[PDB]
Formats: sequence, C-alpha cells, structure tokens
Amino acid sequence: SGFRKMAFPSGKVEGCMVQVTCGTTTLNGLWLDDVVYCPRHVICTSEDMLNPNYEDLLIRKSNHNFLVQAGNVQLRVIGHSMQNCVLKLKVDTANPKTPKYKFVRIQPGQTFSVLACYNGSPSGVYQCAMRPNFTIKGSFLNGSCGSVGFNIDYDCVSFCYMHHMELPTGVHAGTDLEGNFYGPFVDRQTAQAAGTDTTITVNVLAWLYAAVINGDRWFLNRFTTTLNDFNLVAMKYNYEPLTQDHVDILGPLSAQTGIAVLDMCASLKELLQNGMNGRTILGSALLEDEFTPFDVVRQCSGVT
Amino acid sequence: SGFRKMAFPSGKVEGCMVQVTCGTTTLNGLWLDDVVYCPRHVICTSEDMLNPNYEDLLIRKSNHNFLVQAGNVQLRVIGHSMQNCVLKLKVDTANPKTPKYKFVRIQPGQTFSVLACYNGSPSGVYQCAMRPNFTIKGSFLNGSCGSVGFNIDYDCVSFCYMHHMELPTGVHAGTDLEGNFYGPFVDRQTAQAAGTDTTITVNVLAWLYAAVINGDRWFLNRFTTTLNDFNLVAMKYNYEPLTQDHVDILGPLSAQTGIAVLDMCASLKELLQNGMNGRTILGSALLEDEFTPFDVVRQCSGVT
Ligand SMILES: *CC(=O)N(c1ccc(C)cc1)[C@@H]1C=CS(=O)(=O)C1
Ligand SMILES: *CC(=O)N(c1ccc(C)cc1)[C@@H]1C=CS(=O)(=O)C1
Repeated sequence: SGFRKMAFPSGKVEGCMVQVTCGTTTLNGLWLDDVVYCPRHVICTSEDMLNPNYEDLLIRKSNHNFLVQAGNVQLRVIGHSMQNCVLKLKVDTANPKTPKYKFVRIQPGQTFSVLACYNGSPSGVYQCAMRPNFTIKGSFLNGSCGSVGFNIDYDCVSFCYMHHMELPTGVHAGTDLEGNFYGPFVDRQTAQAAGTDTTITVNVLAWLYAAVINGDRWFLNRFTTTLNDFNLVAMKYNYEPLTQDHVDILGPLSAQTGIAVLDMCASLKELLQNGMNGRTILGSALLEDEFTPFDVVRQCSGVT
Repeated sequence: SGFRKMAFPSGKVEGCMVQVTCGTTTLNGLWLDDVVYCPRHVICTSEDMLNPNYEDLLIRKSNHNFLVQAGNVQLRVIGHSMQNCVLKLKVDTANPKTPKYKFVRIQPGQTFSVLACYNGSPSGVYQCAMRPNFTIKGSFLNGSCGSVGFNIDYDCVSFCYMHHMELPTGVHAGTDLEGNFYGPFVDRQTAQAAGTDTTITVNVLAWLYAAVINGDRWFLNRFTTTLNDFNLVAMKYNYEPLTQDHVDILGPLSAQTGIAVLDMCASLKELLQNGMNGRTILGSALLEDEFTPFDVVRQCSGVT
C-alpha cells in the first residue's frame, strides 16, 4: 500500500552521462554506443543566444573543439554533426555501459523520469509529465542542459527528452533525442510564452483509481455522467477533453476496482465543482495529473 | 528554477540488490562486500509471523537454506548470523559493484531515497522522511521487504533504512542496517498503532525558503513572532516545536533570501491560522515537510 511519485531506477542512464565542453560553455551529453548526444547550444556564448545561426557558428568548430569527459577519462571525438537542435559527437570508443535503448517522441500527458545532471555528474532523479502546452515542470539549475528524460521497460531505456531551455516563467522546454523541440519552442533567448497548462484528465482519473485501491474513498459519490456531460465540466476547469480512447485505457483500473470510468468521471466532476473541502487524496490537497494509467497499474502491481 | 521531490540517483544501490529465498519466502537483500543483509523474517512462513521465536526458527536453517541470486548468478553462502532484526549472509564473493558506504541511523525529520525492489530487481525510486512517529509514508507491495533507504554524499552511500513491515494503516516500519527498528515496531504480525504524525516544522520552513527562492512569495507577510509564540501555534497544529538548533540550521537559507527565520515563522503561523485560501506553493496545496534545509540548499545550488 501507499502511493508515491516514483522515478525509474536511474543506474542505466547514470552510465551514459558525460560532460561536453565547447570553448567555455559546459553542459551534459548522453553517451550511447560511439555517439555523444548534447544540445547544439553547447557551441554558443550567451551573447550568441539572442539570435544564433547554428550552421554558421558550427563552421568554426572542429572535432578537437568538443571536449568530452566521462568521469575523469577524456573521449576522442572523430566526428560531429548537427541533427535539428542536437549535436552528435562520434567518439572512438563505444560506451561499455550502453543499456538497450530506443529514442521515442512522447505525447503530452505521458510521464517520464529526469536524471538532473551538472558537469555530466547526476545530482538527482524525479518524475515528470510532458504538459499539454509541451512544457515540463522540472527542477533545472544552470549547467543542467543535456539532462535527459526516460522511461524503462524491463531492460530497455526509451529516451524521450533532452533538457534545453528555462522559459522566463521557470518552466522547461527541450527536445526528443532527434533534437526536435516539444511544442513551438526554439533554442533562442527570445519571448516564448507557454500556452494554457491544461490538466491531464485521463491521468487524474488514473490517480483517483490509485486512491480507491489504497483506501482513500471519501470522494466516491452516488452519481454517474456521460462523456459529453463530463467534457462540458472539463472545458470549464481547463481539463483536457476525455475521449473513448481514455475510457478504454482506464479499463484495467475500472475492472480491478469495479468502478465504471463514467462513475469515476462523476466523482471527478463533483471534486471540480465542490473542491476537496480541506480533505486530501493520497496525501495531496489538489488533483494529481502526472500519473498515467500505465504508471498506476505498474506501481499498484509491483512491475520491475 | 522549479522545485521537485527529488531522489538520489539509484545506480550505486541498484548494484547491491539481490534476491534472498529461504524455503518459500522470497524478499530483497543488500549485497555489500562479501555480506548480504536482509530482514530476518525471510526465515518465516506467514504462519510464523503471529508469534515467531527467530532464535528457534533460525536453528533449523543452514548456510545452504539461504538462496542468494544476483541477477541470474547464484552466490555461495559460507556463513549466516542474526544481528537484531536483520540476517547477515556471508557469501564467498565480494560484490564488485560495492560503492563506498556507511550505515547511519537517521533521526525523524531526516529525508532519504528508497529504491523499491521486488525479487532483487529495482522497480522505482522515491524520496521519504522518517516521520516523527518513526514510520515512513512509502509505496511498498508484497515482496518489497529488504528494499533499502539511503542518502548519497558524492561517492559515499549512507544506508539508513531497510523495509520490514506495513502497519494495518498502510504506513511502513523498518530498521537501520544494524537491524534495529525505527520506533517501537517489532517484526511481528500484531496490533501496532502509529503515534501522532506531527509535521516537521523545520522542513516546512526550508520548503517556504525554497518557494521564495523560486518565485512563489504571496505568503510573505508584514509580521514577525518569537520562538515561544510560534511554538504555541505549532502545538495547536501538531507541528514539532521549533528549537534554536532548527533556527541555526535554517541560517544559510535565511542569509541567501534575506528573510529572518522568525519572519518566515510568522509567515508559517499565518498559513496555519488562515490556510492557503485555495492558492498553491511550489505546485502544492498543503505545507510540504519532507524537504530538509540540506535538501533545499542541495537542490537550489545544483550539488552532485
Ligand atoms: C543550458 C545550460 O545548462 N547552460 C547553457 C549553456 C549555453 C547556453 C547558450 C545557454 C545555457 C549552462 C550555462 C552556462 S554553462 O555552465 O556553460 C552551461
Ligand atoms: C515483507 C515481504 O516482502 N514479504 C514477507 C515475507 C515474509 C513474511 C513473514 C512477511 C512478509 C513477502 C511476502 C511473501 S514473499 O513473496 O515470500 C515476500
């Protein structure tokens, strides 16, 4: 019993973190096989960041300008290329700690673990969601760029995020491992406002199921609703609209608890309309939206 | 910017987790040098748990009854001993992944990371505090016993917790790595009620500092108070009394923010007396008490 915001074990990714230095800019890189992945803005001074031409800036760079350090040992760079907003540094040694891994571009609502690093040394791990405005609510200080987000399925690390930018509102923007930004963000020190931070409705319902499963049941009510009725309420409270796909995805938690998804929607509706009246659910005073149905099932059935 | 419930990177501890099987009971063990540490109740059937005599139960056990499996490889047990409520299994091979480590018995209010394991495989990592009633609010399913809690100082893992018991109220009890329980708990399936779950006042103030540092300042007020006055309010709301030691410990956050600890106490007092009036602090609708001053300073200054 008990329900916790839980990150994947970070070992397999700790073994991939290196320091990348170009001139006097230092940040984190990801060493997988004989390639080191890092944000392309490693080649910028903060002067450069107001309006950089990365193609022009890169022309002044050579293999030997990219200093890569795995712990204390220096890696030899035999090639560099720009892919979208990341650099790929070909090194002459395959990382012997390379896990099985994939690159995946996640959708908003999907959750992942972040290994926050400074100078290629891991400082801590925490759980995130890709927000519906394609920001993440991270914890990232100066030098944390190149820190990566990941899921682990048994032996396989799926890398979904590389950290690039803190927006002036202290939320975070970054790329998949192909260097394509999530959302409309650019690696440029400009005006970039986040859109509406909408709540991930399907994740809140998953978390309500997690609560039922763990004893917290006070918010179960006598009522039901329809997808269309629930959605009117969702709109009013800047909740993502709930689809039949969301209902389907919640089926296993439905089945296990014996609460129809549309009954749980009616419970959520009442919570949106009445607030929690000073009570808590799984030790929280608001509605948590960064547990996926998959996260709840995993944590509620002890998957490794 | 941004503030997150952050666990230590779990790699160094992932490398110490093994499966311990005695008869038909399986749980997690900690492999450090040529010793495997596990809960002594590995030798019990759940029948045994109502009123076990561990000394008598152990007499029927031999080195060869303790099956230890590190991933797929079986370790050979050349010795076993009972220390308080843990077993120490002497194996014939030192763990080549042994980090630098200490055993430390933490005090209530202190926070640590838990690597939740099943069958010696890590499932996830999360942050905890030892509560003032010597419980922790974990997330632990059947087979999670022998899971350990830890802090990391640079290269050194300080192990402070081994998971033993879920109490009937779905909170968790366990031992330091010398097998001594935190609080009055016993490895026995009996009536064991938790005491008052009091809030860790010094940790809440630390978290209020973390909030100031990160932009959330709405709860700063015009008022100050005294240790004695604040403490009257603390008593009423089941907050730990605040000592001069707590004030001293908060000095660095005081200095960095320019808010006297007694001014922040007055802010907390108003929050206790008036609630948050539907507002949030660092994305939370209640007062977080499982960040230590040391945790806030660490996360706010990018320590690795
Ligand atoms: C994002 C990041 O961590 N940094 C960074 C580097 C370069 C640019 C253009 C923006 C941001 C850190 C800033 C200075 S550093 O320590 O070299 C890395
Ligand atoms: C605590 C724990 O994880 N288990 C356990 C084992 C033995 C006793 C007496 C209590 C609790 C799990 C229960 C069954 S198991 O899978 O063998 C381990």
